[PDB]
Amino acid sequence: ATILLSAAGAAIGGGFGGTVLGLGRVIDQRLLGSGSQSVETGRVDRLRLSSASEGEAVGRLWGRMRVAGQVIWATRFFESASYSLSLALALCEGEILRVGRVWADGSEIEVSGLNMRVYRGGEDQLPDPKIAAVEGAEAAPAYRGIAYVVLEDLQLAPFGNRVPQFTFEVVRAAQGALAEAEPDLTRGLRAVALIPGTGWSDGENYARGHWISGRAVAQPLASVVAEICGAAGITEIDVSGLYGLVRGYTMTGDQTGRAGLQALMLAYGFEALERDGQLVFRMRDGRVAADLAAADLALGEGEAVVETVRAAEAEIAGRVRLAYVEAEGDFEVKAVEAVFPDAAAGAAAGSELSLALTRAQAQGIVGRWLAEARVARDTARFALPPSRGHLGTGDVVRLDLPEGKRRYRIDRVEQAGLIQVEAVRVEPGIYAPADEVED
Amino acid sequence: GRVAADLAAADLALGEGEAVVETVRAAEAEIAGRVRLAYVEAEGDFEVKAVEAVFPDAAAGAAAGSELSLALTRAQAQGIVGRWLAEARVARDTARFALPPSRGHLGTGDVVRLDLPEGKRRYRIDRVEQAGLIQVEAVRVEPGIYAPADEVED
Amino acid sequence: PESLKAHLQGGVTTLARAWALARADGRVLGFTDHDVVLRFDGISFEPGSGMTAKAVLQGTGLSVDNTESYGALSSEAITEADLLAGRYDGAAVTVWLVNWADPAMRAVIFRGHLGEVSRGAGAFTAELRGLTAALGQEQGRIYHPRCAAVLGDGRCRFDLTKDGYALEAALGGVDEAVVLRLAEGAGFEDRWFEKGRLVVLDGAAAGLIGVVKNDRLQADGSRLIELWQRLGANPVAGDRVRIEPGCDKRAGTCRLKFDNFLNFRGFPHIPGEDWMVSYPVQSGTNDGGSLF
Amino acid sequence: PESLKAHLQGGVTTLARAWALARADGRVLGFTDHDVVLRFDGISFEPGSGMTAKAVLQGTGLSVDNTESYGALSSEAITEADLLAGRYDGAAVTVWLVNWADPAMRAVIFRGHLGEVSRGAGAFTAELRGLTAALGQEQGRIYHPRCAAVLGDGRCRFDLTKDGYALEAALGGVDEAVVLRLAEGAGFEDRWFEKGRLVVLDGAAAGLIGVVKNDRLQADGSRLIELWQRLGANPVAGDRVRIEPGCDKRAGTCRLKFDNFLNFRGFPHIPGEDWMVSYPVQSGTNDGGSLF
Amino acid sequence: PESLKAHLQGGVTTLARAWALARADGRVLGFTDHDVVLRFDGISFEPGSGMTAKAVLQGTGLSVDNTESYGALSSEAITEADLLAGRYDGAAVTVWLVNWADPAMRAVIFRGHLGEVSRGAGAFTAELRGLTAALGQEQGRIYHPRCAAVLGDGRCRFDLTKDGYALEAALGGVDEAVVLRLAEGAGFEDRWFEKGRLVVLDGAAAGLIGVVKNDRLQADGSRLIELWQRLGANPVAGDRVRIEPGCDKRAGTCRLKFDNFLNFRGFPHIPGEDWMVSYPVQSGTNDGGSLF
Amino acid sequence: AFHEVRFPANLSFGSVGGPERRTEIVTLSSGHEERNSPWAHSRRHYDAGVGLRSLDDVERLIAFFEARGGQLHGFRWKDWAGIVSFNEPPPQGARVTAGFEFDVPVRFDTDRIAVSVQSFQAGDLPQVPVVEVR
Amino acid sequence: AFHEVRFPANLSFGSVGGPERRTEIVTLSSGHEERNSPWAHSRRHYDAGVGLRSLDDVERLIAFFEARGGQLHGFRWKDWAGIVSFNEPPPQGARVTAGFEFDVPVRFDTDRIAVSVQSFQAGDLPQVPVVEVR
Amino acid sequence: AFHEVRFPANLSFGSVGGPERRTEIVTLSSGHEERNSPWAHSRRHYDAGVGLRSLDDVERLIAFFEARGGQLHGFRWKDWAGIVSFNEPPPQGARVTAGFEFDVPVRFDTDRIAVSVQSFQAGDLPQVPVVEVR
Amino acid sequence: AFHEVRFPANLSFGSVGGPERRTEIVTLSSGHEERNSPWAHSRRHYDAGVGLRSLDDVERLIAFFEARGGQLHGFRWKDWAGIVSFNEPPPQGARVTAGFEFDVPVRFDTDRIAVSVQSFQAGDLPQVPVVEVR
Ligand code: SF4
Ligand code: SF4
Ligand code: SF4
Repeated sequence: ATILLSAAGAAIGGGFGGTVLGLGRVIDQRLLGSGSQSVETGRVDRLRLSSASEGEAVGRLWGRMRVAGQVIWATRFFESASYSLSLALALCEGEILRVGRVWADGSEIEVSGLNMRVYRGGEDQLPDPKIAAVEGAEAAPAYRGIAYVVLEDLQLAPFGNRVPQFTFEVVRAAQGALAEAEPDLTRGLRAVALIPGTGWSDGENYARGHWISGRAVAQPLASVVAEICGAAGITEIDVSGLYGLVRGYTMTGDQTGRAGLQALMLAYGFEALERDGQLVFRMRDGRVAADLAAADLALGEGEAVVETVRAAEAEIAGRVRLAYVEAEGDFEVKAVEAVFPDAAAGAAAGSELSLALTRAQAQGIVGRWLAEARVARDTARFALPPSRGHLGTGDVVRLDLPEGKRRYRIDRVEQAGLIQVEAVRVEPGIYAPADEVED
Repeated sequence: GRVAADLAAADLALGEGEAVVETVRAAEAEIAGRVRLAYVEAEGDFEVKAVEAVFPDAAAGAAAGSELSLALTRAQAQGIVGRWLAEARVARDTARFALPPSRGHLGTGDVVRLDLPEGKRRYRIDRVEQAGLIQVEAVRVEPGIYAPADEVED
Repeated sequence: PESLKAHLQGGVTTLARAWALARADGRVLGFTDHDVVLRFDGISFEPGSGMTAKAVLQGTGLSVDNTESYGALSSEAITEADLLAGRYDGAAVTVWLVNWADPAMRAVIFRGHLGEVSRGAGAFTAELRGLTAALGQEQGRIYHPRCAAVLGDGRCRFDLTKDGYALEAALGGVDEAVVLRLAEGAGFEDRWFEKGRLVVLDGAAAGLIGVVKNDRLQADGSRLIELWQRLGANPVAGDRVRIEPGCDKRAGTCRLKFDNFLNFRGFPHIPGEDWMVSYPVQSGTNDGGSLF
Repeated sequence: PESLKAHLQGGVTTLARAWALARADGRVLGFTDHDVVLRFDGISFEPGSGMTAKAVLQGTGLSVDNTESYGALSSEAITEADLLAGRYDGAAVTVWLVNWADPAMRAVIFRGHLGEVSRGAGAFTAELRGLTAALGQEQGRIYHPRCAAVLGDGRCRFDLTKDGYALEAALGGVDEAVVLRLAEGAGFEDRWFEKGRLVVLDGAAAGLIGVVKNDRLQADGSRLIELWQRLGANPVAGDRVRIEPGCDKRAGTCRLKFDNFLNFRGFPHIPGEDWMVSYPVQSGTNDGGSLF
Repeated sequence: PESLKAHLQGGVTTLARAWALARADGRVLGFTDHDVVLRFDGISFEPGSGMTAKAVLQGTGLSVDNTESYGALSSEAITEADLLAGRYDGAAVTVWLVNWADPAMRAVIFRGHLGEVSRGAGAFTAELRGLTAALGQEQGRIYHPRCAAVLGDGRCRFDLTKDGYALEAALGGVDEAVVLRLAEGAGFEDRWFEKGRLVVLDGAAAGLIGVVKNDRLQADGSRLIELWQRLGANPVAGDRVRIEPGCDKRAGTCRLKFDNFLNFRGFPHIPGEDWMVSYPVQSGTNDGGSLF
Repeated sequence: AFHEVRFPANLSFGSVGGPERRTEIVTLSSGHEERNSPWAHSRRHYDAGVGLRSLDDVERLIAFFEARGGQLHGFRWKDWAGIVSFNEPPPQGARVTAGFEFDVPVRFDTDRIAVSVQSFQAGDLPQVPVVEVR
Repeated sequence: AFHEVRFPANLSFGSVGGPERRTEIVTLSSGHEERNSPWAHSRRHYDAGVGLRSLDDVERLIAFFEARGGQLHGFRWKDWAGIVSFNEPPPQGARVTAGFEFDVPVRFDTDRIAVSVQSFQAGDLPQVPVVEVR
Repeated sequence: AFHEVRFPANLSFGSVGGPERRTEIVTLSSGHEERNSPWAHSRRHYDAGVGLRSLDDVERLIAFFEARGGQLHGFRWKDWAGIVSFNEPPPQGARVTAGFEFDVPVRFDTDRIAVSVQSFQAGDLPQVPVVEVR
Repeated sequence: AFHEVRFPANLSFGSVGGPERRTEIVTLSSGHEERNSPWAHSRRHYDAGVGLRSLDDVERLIAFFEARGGQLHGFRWKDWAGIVSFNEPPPQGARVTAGFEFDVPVRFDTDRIAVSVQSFQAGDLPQVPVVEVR
């Protein structure tokens, strides 16, 4: 007997379920290009609160960034007669540097007032804190990986009498097998000293000064993306072409692995190329590798030497926005925007990045996207012969035409013995410092 | 796992794709190496809890958890997640064959023995589309999955 | 391509595709389009199987690459009793593009991971997931009150051979590959290993891992043990298995049965939601204690 | 149709399609199916290009209408060096359905906005987005601490010619259409205009807008200026540009460089989340001040 | 199949498909592939219509089964003036698979619910939704301040015939099947029934339900009543309708017009969000009252 | 629609054409099936006309397609096969004639024609399918 | 576009070609029809030319496709079948002639040609279709 | 690419082939249309060669496909139909000859050949299409 | 795979077959091409065998397909057209012979055969294609 209109049903499931197996987002997709599908990424956490449940995941972070933590092993309320507790707040995993500048619900509490005992969460397996001798040694937990902070005889008097939501500035050095080789500051320094001293003051040259207070924490972008693939298990990871400072990224547990990495591909713009099995992560530039003439393209599928698509004017992202973290002061969600002067009439396209970066840098990034997303309107769809197959999937083609000589970075190489390319328009001058003043 | 069919390999019909038994084995990168729940405590103060079952060889990734809003005890939750981590790795194999309407009494949820030259692996069936030629998307199901885990309590 | 451009820029070219997959076991397999057996490494690529090589795709995005790689299964080849039992799962490939006139003129198109293999009609079709398969998965711990690690793990090192913990004894009475009689049951506690690794190192199932349950000794140290799942290859009632002990992943079972309570990597106390929104009433017990 | 129903209810009809697009520049272009050049308005529709007219769709819903409008590109026509450089972006069309026997018997099918143009193989294919393209977009301000408007905007009127602010000087040294030497650099501050409009009003790039960056004068008032993006048409080292001054969109740069601090349209103070959930501690500074 | 396996395991088989649908009205319809009229129950299956029987699908999941069941519409058959008016909506089917040589050798493939019927070109195509159609729908009450039940419902039993409440009178002046004059308007209040059931039990629209609005009597008890929607079958100005009274589903209209204020099944007070986050100010009214 | 002329007189042996009926049909897979037609007439649907004369006849024939033709005009058609009825059944034909005496106004079923030269004076064209639009 | 020459003189018996129209059509299913014409003109659309002479004629014919041809040039075409009107109806043809005296500038409808050798000196090619681009 | 030999001498009557032009085309539905070609040459595209001799000629012909052939080699081709120009228009051919004297290096347009035996000594193969790759 | 026999002796005039290649090809659209060969060998690919004898020869021919055939066996094939080289170019054939003296082990390219009766004793079958699997 014949078939019904579940011919449309078998066309979907699993007719299209096989695809995504083997495979605000308003601005996330244009920056990766045709590329691949941009996974939902980094709904930035504002009002960081600590939930004491059993279903919250272990967070991870790299550098100076506040994290909420959560309660593990709180004793009963103790009335001195006007209360007292013994908390232990677990921040993040891995060996960390020390936790300073604790502030609870509200503005600020002085850490000298507290009796906190910070712990690195060392794989060395730090023993029991002995404040858990309330429980006793025989049931004292001895957390190996996670970096918990206990609190001792905490007076609940100044903040009500309820437990306040504590939030902790944490400094975590990037770890992993690629990180222990090639040591950056956080252990590479091996004794700096030279404290300038010589005592409201002269901090106008701090952004250009030789001294390294504050910014010694920030990990290079090379090892943090190496930490992601290390935790995911890819040790074949190649990352020598990366040049960036992270300064406090933070993704939670069960953040897909790649969706934590994909926020970095919007900020620093790097390729995630994978020429060979190395998965080369190179920083994206305009350095042209191909120099094709128009005479040197192959015969494509659609029988056009170069199909050139220019995207709609009604969707060009006239103004772009961020949701970065303040990273110098009290870590709070902020926003800058870049507005193109001719067409400001609409198309607001913003996204949220959960990392922490300064004020002139955020206006630099959004100034870079608004230029790039209007440059990346043009896409090219051509086929080039396997006589020059050394055009890796992330290279950029000069592509001489009779009218233009416009560069093109390429995506979605599908070859089978005929390299067919979905390029995208990329200029070299996009990837520069914006050189803006600071706050 | 109570087998109702006992097909030999000689007793399948001619399918659409002209293969007697198309057998799909799912990806190793997506096998749910560790499974999680969000059950409710059900004995004490009713609070959200979580247990997980971790397969010893491949614990390297693929966390796949879900949340059940019912209430059940402590040894039962580790029993359920112990059952899913076994089943989701058993249910990697799916079979896609067609069996003739000479035996149409294979209902849509029955399980087929399916003798092969190499294996004799059971298959529970889904997505029966017949029109006078019962074509089947089975899935691999073992009998020993559906047992008490026999664990101690809290 | 790596310095075969002199060969390749000429229209007269002869590059025949070829690839090797390394199984989870130490052996590799060879495959080529060249129709003559060739090798450059110690792999001995065979054109007897494999090799349709359909359309490797790429992407700057984290999404994997793919190649369905249609081929044939045979006794020298994959043979599909090997494949169905549980091998070739995390099989690692490299696809090559060798010159058959000179195999020193070659490169790697990609190094893959061979995710989905669909076999049927006397052939197999195996989707080659790309280098970035591991990205796109959830990894994390959720502060649950059990443990979180396996026995061999770095987060809980154990020295799993340190005493009479492992049961090394050779197997008898395999029955339906879930029940295992085991001649040498005696030597351990009843219900000693309930979540262990039944590594079987001889015979048909060579180096195949299952998980135990129902460790019960019925008479004179029989030790009838079930498993969760079939091994997929029948043991032949003469194989040697070793079974590591069972961890309930709980603080009481941790410290009592095993000494390693220090390396716990778990979260036993974890107060709860109702504690968090609770304000302290000044009635009843309000002195410092376990809260348990 | 508007009172051609007497023509149309007869089976003998002769309505030949035709349309005009008005570019962002003042010129229009003509297109017709009739195969003879015809006009009714001062447009002079040419059948030399355009006009395949494939399947205008409709909908009571806010979703746009569409027509792919396959055609040809030529020297009289769009010519695609015009199109690639940045013209025809917000090009407004009207499609007509004229009687070629009498062009006073016509109507408009829709007035479109020509969103996506795909050119290739010596031809162009241009999706005609409908009247409702602007709906479906996000418009808003997000209380961010910068400004929010452009210089010419109604929310910050400036009178951008009011003094020696604009740099009217003719161009030399265009190089790769990002660097511009500019013979008359001298007349202004170093790094005066960093976010301005490089409107170029002569030559090849006629009325084309780019954005400046790196306003640096190297020697004797050279004023080498970069741009974010290429103009898309090469200036010929003789063109005249005018550059409006640069606004950093910040309160300090607003009031110092410009007088118009009144028309700010921005949100400088905007306390923060941590202020909101803060309860007032009775310690330290609790007197009225800036909170900055 | 139920003990026709002896018939079915032989290659010589003769099972001809056949099915019966029971409409919302008490009559059933018969359909068969056998090309000869046959029956086993008192249904008299006709091969004059129906019966293409395309590809019943199944699933262990809660998702429905489906069968499009192409056929023909005719005067004996569905006839499509019956179908368009509002019948065959919740029509229940059983598909059978009878032996035409012996109709006592049969089973049910599924019992369906016939969701989507698409008629056209002199034929009909009717998607047979599966047994699990009702699952997949939202059922609940949302604490709204009206009532929640219909008049006949178990949650508000009424005894809807208990007095002169229902208007049993025969119809005149049907006009455009929305306006109904009604010769016997007089006997009730003006605007008595505003949300009632216009069950019409004679003539063309036999047992067809509409909802009233605008119960107005213009002169001498005319009682011109509108409806929300067309009946779909024209009443013939002689039919008998009965109209149950109208419930505004409000506490005031409940207890005044009807006696049944006990069986309310509604939520009249329901304080509000602003009450919930309110802290009690010690000013003004803080004594116990209605809060209304 | 015109009333211009019949046609060139010449028509070759093989000028085929007969009435075309919508005949929307259901084809029940059981067996017998019902059907209905919405015309109550029949498009006569004449095909396969051939002009064969000298080249003097060709230039009045190629512009027959062009001048009064275009695509969308009448040119009343002569049948070698005011209301005509057909009484050979006890049913009836009763089919109308808008034009007089079998003249059946039509249009050609062609975007182009194709006239061939077969010798110094021979003009041929293989087919001109019509359908007699009302 | 050229004004170069007519063609080689030889044309075999069978050089077919006649005017075209788009004249898209809806065929209203329950009655008559209504149909539109956007042309007011006609593409003459000549096909099936055949060169048949010695091999001395072939090399001036294969490069006729190549030299002045390429793809995109005129080569005014001679019809064996300044404004010409057609007055045999009371309607009119009134079709223009950009070139003089039936010369109908065209282009070949081919990506390739195919010349054959039939004997020691026989040169044949079966078809060269044209459409008369303006 | 080789310079090995012309071919076996024998070629049957019917060895067809003529220049093939990309001729990318737009075909505007209005009317006249523009076009351009990116070659500035023309692939000569010879087809339908036939070897007909004894079986002694066949084994030097089947391995002509195989030995110096494979798929991807020259075997300069003899045309029965250093720069040659075509001056019969006022335009020009001006088409180059990389090989001397009409020798047009080609390749066969076949994955396989098909030689037949028609009698004790007759060897035939119906077609060997080439395209003269540069 | 067998070494059983050559074949029945009879083969009709027309037993066609010649070597194959995959040699996939890109045809770079704006110039010449570049093309790859992964074989270094050739499938001889013989087709169009015909058995024509009495019906006494047929029953030893229909079970030739069946008995030693099945599908997957050798039956070494005789060519009417240990390493053989081809030296008529300065290139070389150098193609191996696993079997002796042109015996090219094959398999039939058929799911079924089709033997016909032409007269009281005539047995015919039109084709048995082969490809010479190694
Ligand atoms: S009980 Fe001890 S050994 Fe076992 S998993 Fe837990 S920490 Fe590791
Ligand atoms: S600084 Fe002043 S002139 Fe510039 S954008 Fe802001 S408000 Fe407008
Ligand atoms: S008013 Fe009374 S009778 Fe009417 S719906 Fe509400 S509860 Fe039922």
